[PDB]
Amino acid sequence: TSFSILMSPFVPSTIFPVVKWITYVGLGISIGSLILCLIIEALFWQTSHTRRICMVNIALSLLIADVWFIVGATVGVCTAAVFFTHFFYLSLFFWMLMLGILLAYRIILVFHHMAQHLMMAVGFCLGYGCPLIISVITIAVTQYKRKDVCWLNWSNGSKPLLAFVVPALAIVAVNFVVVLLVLTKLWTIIRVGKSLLILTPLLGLTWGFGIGTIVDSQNLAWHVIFALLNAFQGFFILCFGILLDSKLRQL
Amino acid sequence: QVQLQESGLRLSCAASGFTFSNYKMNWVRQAPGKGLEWVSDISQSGARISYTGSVKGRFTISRDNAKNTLYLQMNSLKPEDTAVYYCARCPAPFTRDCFDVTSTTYAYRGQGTQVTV
Amino acid sequence: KIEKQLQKDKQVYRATHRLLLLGADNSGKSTIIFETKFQVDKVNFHMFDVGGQRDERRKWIQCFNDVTAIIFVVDSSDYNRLQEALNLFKSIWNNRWLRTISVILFLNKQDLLAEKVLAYFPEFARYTTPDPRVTRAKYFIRDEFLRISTASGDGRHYCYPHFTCAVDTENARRIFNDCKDIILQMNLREYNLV
Amino acid sequence: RKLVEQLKMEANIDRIKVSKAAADLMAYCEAHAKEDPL
Amino acid sequence: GRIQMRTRRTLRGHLAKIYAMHWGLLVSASQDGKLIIWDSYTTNKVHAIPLRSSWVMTCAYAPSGNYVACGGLDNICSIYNLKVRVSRELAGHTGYLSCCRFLDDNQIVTSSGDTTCALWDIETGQQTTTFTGHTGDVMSLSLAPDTRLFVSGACDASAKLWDVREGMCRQTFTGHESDINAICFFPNGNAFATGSDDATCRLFDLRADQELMTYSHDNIICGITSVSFSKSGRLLLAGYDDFNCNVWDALKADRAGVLAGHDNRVSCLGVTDDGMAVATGSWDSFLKIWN
Ligand SMILES: CCCCCCCCCCCCCC(=O)OC[C@@H](O)COP(=O)(O)OCC[N+](C)(C)C
Repeated sequence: TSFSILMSPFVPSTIFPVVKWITYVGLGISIGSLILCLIIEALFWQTSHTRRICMVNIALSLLIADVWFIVGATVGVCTAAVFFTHFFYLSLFFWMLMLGILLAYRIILVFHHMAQHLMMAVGFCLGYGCPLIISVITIAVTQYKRKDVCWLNWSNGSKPLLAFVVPALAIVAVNFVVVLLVLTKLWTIIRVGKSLLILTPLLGLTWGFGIGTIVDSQNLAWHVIFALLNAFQGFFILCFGILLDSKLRQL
Repeated sequence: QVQLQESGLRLSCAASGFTFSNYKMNWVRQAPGKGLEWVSDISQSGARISYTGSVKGRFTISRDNAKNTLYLQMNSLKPEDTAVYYCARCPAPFTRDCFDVTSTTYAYRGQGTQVTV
Repeated sequence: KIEKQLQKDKQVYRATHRLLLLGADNSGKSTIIFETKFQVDKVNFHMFDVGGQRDERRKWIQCFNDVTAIIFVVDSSDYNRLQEALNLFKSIWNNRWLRTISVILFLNKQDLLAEKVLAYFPEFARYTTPDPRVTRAKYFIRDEFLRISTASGDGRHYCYPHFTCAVDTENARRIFNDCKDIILQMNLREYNLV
Repeated sequence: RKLVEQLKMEANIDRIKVSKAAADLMAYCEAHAKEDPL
Repeated sequence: GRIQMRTRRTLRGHLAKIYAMHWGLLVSASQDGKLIIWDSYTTNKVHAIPLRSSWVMTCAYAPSGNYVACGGLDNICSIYNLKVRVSRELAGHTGYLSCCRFLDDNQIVTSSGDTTCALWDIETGQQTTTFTGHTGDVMSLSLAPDTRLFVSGACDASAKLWDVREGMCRQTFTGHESDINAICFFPNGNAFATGSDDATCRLFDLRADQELMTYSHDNIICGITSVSFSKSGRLLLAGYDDFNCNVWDALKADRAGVLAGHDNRVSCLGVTDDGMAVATGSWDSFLKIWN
């Protein structure tokens, strides 16, 4: 029940318990942390509105994603669980891309204010509809899951995991680019650290480590650090966004 | 009835009708034949003190809140210091800014001391 | 369908980034209530030069807090007025309403200052520069303003100093760049990155 | 001289004691209290 | 006892901060320029009048209800007809207008920063009288219930009680310590309370000419921006700074509640003529109606 399956089929069983337990504890505490995040962000409430809706949407997507991954991994219901997990992870990734591109456009193209309704319409579309299109087209093409794992495979499902990897890697790459640009426009030795610290979990650059999981899958260090970071992403969000926010910490 | 008296070298200022401690106080001189000039300031606690550059370290300002009085101690007066000295009040309590201390028709200052050496 | 018109009104309002102008009477306000809308780089600024009102400014300055930035033009040759100008800047920096908005400072009449210095403040004796005399005086005045600028409230807002002669015509680009920087800083502030 | 005339004209005004003022204010408030939605 | 008024309605159509308002419908003046005539019960924007001058400072609703006046730092009191182009532009002042009120459908009184209060006329735009004396500039006035007198509050620690017909002052009250920026008559017409920058609403009495009560509490140290009595006058709704409003017991000088829910400074705190509910402006571009 490892987490490194999300970017490779290899997942060698040299060390089962450490990677299987770090994944489970990270997922459990990350669903709990994200529940807390929705609770605190509820009733707290343009740039602020757009950022807030992006935050609640990405938090909801992560919450549902790890919940469905748990129920899929613990257990043809899981065939549908694979579809739900795929769709919700892609929705979360596209919300991540939307936040990154909005930040880039807001830092580069000041004096160009777009209409609010068009803004939320484009965001909801690119965050939800395209993942739905990817899910329906891939499930139609291949019908899928693994022989003994309820997740899309490689041999009979090379196109499924390619369709999960390529948008993930592209989104992480563009998020890295806009983060580099933001640091350039913000660089002052502690402020840069603060910005990277608050941005990396929300923009999810940690998923880029999955590169190694599909290149150097033989090594287990990359698997364990991947599982740790992308299972504790929820805790990171709840901690790194809120305590760093002195305003909200006081409030 | 906010009314500030005046006397007086050691210039003295007596204020009545309001709580002396809350409001920051200023000394501002109207030289003969030109616009007003600000001479120095003193806050509620007396910790923050500042003077114009010309009189830097020559004068000395001090307020006695218990007696509700303000004092300016002019030492080694030069003939360029001849003016009419006014004892102006900051227009609001518990604020670090006095916007109109040097206004031509200010309301919270009243005095006359034609100091001439 | 009043909301339909109000949507276009919102677009027009957010399109125009407002300003304000403030300075002494002798300072070169004109060379840089009067409204002068002007466009640069396809963005329209609508500044204001208030001249009809009396000298008491504790009453109507408070209603210039939504301004994107206050332009503060200061005479830099009339030494007698300079201290008074500094006090005005203090009252703009410490106000409970103008704390959020930044200030773009212009030190007018640099050519006049050069002519005067080539031909009040005792701290000038123990001062060093950060032809030599004129630049020393200019940067001394700039540092005199920047000291009070950075004394308090640095995080919420920051001051942008500039030296402008009475003949230059690059003021529009300077204020455009400063407004761009200010808006960038607000956008970063809303993101908690800073 | 204008201020002197102002104080001179304002001083010569007939006034009722503060107790009567408070009493009639209380009476007016009590009479009209029935029609106060707040 | 303790008053527990809650938001009956919220009007949120303005583009930017609002500076004033007045009851009849409900007019409201913004900084963006719009002078919106809101509906109180249905919240529909009955009118959206653009203004030539963006900088507004006040707004009025004549008792006949056919006209609406507004003016600001432009020094011009623009009077608009609602039966919607500008009807006239009264222009004789040398300072920003702070408050204007309608005696009738034929004339209006203005309170500028020129340390004078003018008594305009709508027919020809000529100052019938020019009340003057206050050394500082006026910030707020309030007509008497009979309309034969009106009081004004200066930026000095003073207030005055001018008579419209005579054209001369009648009394002066200088019990304050700082600027006055709000006044409203007692509904009977023999007393009035004046908020001030020193954070102390004080109630002067015309017959006695003295401060009967002072609504001072040591805890609060933030200035007042508006005052208003209720129908019976027992309550005194004072709109403080620090993003809150406090209701005082007018006679007992004792606290009786709080109105809160604003994300920025309050700038006008009127009440209905019939007293069925109260309104409140805000610098957050959010009119509210409590009851
Ligand atoms: C809170 C949810 C709404 C936020 C809205 C953010 C988007 C604002 C509008 C930008 C529209 C850009 C086109 C688009 O929808 O995204 C397409 C992206 O995959 C890539 O488009 P690009 O050509 O890189 O667009 C960005 C161009 N920049 C970087 C010059 C702004």
